[PDB]
Amino acid sequence: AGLSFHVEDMTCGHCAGVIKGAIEKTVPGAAVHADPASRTVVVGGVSDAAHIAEIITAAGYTPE
Repeated sequence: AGLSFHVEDMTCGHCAGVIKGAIEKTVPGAAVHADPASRTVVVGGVSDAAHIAEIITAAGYTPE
């Protein structure tokens, strides 16, 4: 029961590693699970959504 982000234009298998590490590194404890197969990134527990959104955009994978 955390935050969910969905990106259609996200290249799969080349983003999950970046986004997962990027969020987890700055957000300790909270578990980050990125699934490029579903094109969805989920962060459990609690996290600043604004910071995650900057991370996803910074990785260059934003939705239409």
